[PDB]
Amino acid sequence: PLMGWASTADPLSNLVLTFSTKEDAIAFAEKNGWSYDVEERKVPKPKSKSYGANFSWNKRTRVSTK
Amino acid sequence: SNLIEVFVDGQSVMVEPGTTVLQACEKVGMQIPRFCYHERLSVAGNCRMCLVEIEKAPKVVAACAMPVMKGWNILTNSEKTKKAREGVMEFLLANHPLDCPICDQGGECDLQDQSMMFGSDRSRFLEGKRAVEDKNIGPLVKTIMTRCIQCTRCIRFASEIAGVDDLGTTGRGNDMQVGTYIEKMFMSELSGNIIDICPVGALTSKPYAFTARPWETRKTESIDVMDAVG
Amino acid sequence: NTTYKNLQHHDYSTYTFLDLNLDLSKFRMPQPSSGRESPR
Amino acid sequence: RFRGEHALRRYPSGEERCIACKLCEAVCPAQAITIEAEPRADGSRRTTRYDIDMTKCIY
Amino acid sequence: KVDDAKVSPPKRAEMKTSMESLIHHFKLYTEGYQVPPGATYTAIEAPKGEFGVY
Amino acid sequence: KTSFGSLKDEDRIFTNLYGRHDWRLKGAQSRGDWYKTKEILLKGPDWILGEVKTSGLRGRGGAGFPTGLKWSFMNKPSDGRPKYLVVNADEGEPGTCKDREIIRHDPHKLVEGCLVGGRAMGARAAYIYIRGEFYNEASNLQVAIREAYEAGLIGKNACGSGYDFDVFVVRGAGAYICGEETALIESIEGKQGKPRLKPPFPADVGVFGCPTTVANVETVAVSPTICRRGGAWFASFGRERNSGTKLFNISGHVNNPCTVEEEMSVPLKELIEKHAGGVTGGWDNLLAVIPGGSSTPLIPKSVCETVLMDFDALIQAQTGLGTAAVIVMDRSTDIVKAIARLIEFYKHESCGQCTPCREGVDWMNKVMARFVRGDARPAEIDSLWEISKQIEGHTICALGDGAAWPVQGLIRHFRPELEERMQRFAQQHQ
Amino acid sequence: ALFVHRDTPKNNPETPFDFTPENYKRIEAIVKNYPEGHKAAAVLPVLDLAQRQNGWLPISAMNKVAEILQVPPMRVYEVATFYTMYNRKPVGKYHIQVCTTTPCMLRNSDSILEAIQKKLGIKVGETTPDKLFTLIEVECLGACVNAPMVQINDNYYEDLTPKDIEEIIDELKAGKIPKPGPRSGRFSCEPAGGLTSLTEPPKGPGFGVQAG
Ligand SMILES: Cc1cc2nc3c(=O)[nH]c(=O)nc-3n(C[C@H](O)[C@H](O)[C@H](O)COP(=O)(O)O)c2cc1C
Ligand code: SF4
Ligand code: SF4
Ligand code: SF4
Ligand code: SF4
Ligand code: FES
Ligand code: FES
Repeated sequence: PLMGWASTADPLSNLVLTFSTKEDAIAFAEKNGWSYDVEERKVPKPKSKSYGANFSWNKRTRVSTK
Repeated sequence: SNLIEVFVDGQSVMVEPGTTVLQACEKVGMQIPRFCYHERLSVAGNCRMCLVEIEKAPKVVAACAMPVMKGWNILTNSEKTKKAREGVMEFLLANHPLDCPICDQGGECDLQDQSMMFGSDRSRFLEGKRAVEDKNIGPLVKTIMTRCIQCTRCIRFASEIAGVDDLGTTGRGNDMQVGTYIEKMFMSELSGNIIDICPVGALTSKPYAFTARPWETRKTESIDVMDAVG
Repeated sequence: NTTYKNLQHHDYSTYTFLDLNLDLSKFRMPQPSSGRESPR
Repeated sequence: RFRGEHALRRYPSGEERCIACKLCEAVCPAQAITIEAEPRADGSRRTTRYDIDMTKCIY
Repeated sequence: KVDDAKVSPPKRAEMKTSMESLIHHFKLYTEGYQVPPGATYTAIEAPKGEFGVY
Repeated sequence: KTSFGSLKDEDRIFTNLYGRHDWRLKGAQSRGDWYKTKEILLKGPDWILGEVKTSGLRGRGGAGFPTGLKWSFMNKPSDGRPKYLVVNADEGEPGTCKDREIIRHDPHKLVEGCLVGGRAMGARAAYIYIRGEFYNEASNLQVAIREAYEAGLIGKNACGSGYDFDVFVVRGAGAYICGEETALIESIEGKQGKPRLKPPFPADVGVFGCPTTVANVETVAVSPTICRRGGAWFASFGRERNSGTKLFNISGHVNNPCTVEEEMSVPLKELIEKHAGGVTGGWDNLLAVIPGGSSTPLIPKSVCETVLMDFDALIQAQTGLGTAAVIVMDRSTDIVKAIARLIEFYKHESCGQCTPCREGVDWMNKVMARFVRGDARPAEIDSLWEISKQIEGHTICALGDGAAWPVQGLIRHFRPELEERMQRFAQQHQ
Repeated sequence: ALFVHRDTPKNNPETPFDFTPENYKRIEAIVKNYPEGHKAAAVLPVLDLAQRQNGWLPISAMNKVAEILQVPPMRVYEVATFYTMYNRKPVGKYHIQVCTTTPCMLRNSDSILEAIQKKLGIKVGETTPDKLFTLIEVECLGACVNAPMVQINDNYYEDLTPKDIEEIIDELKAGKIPKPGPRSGRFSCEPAGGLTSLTEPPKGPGFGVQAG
């Protein structure tokens, strides 16, 4: 109220714990007692692109602008 | 059968046929500094930052459109590769203005990150630096086309996934204004996606425009509403 | 023999190219297509 | 080169020299700088709030 | 200073003229210079003794 | 294996250099066209292709590649997509004047060679892309195609064949990049002239997807003489690998600024003093000589006194023998200003796909204008060397390369000249 | 070079523009030359047709072409702003192109512009305060063997001199057509000397062939 800041009564607010495997992640979350939620890793899907696919004859894939 | 060998820096791996160098480098964990490539659009070999030296080659080929022939040996971190990257980065920072404070992508530029981790440090080009007149693309998208590096990404974006075709290249040489000639509002659905397609601070948000800066804000997981897709 | 055998080109007006195109458009193969009327 | 008041400046015959690009809050080791920035109706980028904790300020 | 504009910041005149100097100033003060990983120890003469920083 | 040869008359490729005997299908009939062509077209494409690869044809227009190998690449067995032949009738490269004269005099031989090429590689139709500023001779080519169609001589069943073949003309709109390998192809397609990439070859995907090829007017025009004439008689002139005829065109500071047909090799001083006038003001008056073209570095006097006119000799002189601009310049003029205008030409003609040619030609034009004024320090001229090394090999087409080379020639030969010029401006300011 | 439209009526559609239906027959000839399914290729010939039916083209001409060939208009704007044919800025009747890069400047092209300056009056690049004498300088138009070359609408002029500059300007003020052949003698692209090349007329089909 005096300045217009952001105050909180949350000591565990601004932590982040960087791990390198989900196995030891869940192991540590079980180990130090707190409950936990596990989201899942989503990879970039590999594709099939070519400049020749951009420049087909009859196929409607055509950049038409470059 | 459907497997082609590359020695990415002497490291052998099997690659699906038809794919190109950059997908193999992301298969082995490498990146390549790239601008005009994007993983949802067509491939248009324009950025020239994506170069990489293959052995037994007098030139240095671009790693977007070159198909993977059998048994390569790809030098991602050779000598003239780094020399070419320094050269092309030094070209890119000639016609780009000094708007790093007032821009809207301070921590979230791409020129800045690539110019640190691959670019030179001492500059040249004492006199010049063309200026481009901005447009009003719409009251939802702030537009300063001087920061545009003509990377030709929004055009393929529109011409494929929007289909609208209101953004074209006008001119030649140093003078290539990218935009709409007729001052028509580029307004359709998914037009909000173009301010994240723009890899520099040229096409940006209008209501957000000068309200924050990316390093202070914290990210939070969430799910979309108002639509059945999420 | 120093006589310029051309200057038959001297008479050319503006539309002579397209007029020759229109006069020389027939007896021609039918421009084979494939499927769609357009790339869209 | 003494370090005192933490003053601001303005242009010769002009408005505030500040831009509110938050570099000083980005580098302030005590995190004493607090910046909240809005542009005015004229189009140029400016501020709302610019706070220095002279308590926290290590100078 | 060093002539390394990825670690030491450039001087202010060539900052406000050049582009690369402005980019290096900006990201050098936001993110800071990256450091290769590992551990080191060194110690010098403080007047109290082996001042070690690890 | 002679003394590099010299041309003798009536062994020439074509007559009617200027204004001479005839301009008619009957004129081509008198000068020896559409002669024996039936069984030439009806023998078998392997014979014609072996003949082309036997003759040792050196491709023109600024590429220097052996044409027989490229047309051997054009011998893919045919799929459902048709094959096209493109005739590049564009003249950029200031100094060229070259196939303007061919397409004014003898378009019938162009029709000869393009039907030969279409029968040769299993092609189907020949587009002829002429520069848009060539309207008069384009209409002369139209009159020639009118005559060719009116004789019943091409089209369906050319000269009594079982073969169909049509030729078209597409006018340009004016850009040096229109005369390139593949921005040409998309300029046919209706896109603005902007190239494609080399790893898709033009022999795979071309005009909308047609496996096609492109050739210069001279190579197409000399191709039916290879078929109707003997093997290696064309290769009997000049040197071993590069062997044949070329228009050597000498504009600039000479007497009789003109064109000659000569053989593959000639000594340069004999070329200047014998067959086209000579140097204005004597042989020692000249500042420099630019062979090759505008995509070729300069050559000073002491080099070019003995440097003859051959591809391999000019490559050993670190110059790319392009086409037709094989001229000199006098000591009286500023080659600084000449090269500065050449770089202004490159700025005003380039599309902006690649970042490096755009920014490099930008710096080169501004810095060469500064050197016309002579403002900077010699560290700047070594920096000009630095950017001129960094441009080449980082582009799509060879326009940035042809921008990079004259700066390299100027630095490699005229270093103290620029040193003295900048010293003069230092004394001028101070 | 002002690549933004800046509406300004005498532009700002709908400017009145239309072709004769005879020109529509020309347009069907032009897209009869090209293969079907890729109708969008004839933008450059159709748009040069529009520039010749109306000397400078407005934006309504481009919208008309876009309505004909049913392409998106942005392709037409790209092609129009790209090349060097299409004077989108309005001009007079004639159009004067002094062409010079390297050899023409090497053969005193600037004195030609001095002559056009002190006779025509107005500056280079600018225009006259009437029609039919819009003036620009341009890069290479091929014919380098001759003097700095003057191109007017579909016409070359080669091997000039300042008094023949005055002659061609007087011919333009008289309005009648000159001949596109070069002035100052040597009637073609010629050696100005005495034909060091061929003398005797060629036999043609009679000399050396090989098993036709
Ligand atoms: C920058 C550039 C400029 C070119 N200029 C010309 C030209 O003026 N004339 C031409 O016929 N071809 C030109 N070409 C195309 C090549 O020379 C092409 O190989 C040639 O037309 C046909 O090949 P060949 O004659 O070497 O066998 C150019 C290509 C590029 C990349
Ligand atoms: S506006 Fe942005 S996305 Fe579009 S070409 Fe310019 S830099 Fe690329
Ligand atoms: S786009 Fe990037 S380089 Fe350009 S002003 Fe913005 S932050 Fe700086
Ligand atoms: S926010 Fe801080 S660093 Fe940025 S202009 Fe204002 S006072 Fe300077
Ligand atoms: S080098 Fe320049 S002119 Fe050539 S394709 Fe690249 S951008 Fe275009
Ligand atoms: S990604 Fe290869 S050129 Fe930009
Ligand atoms: S420069 Fe004027 S014709 Fe080539």
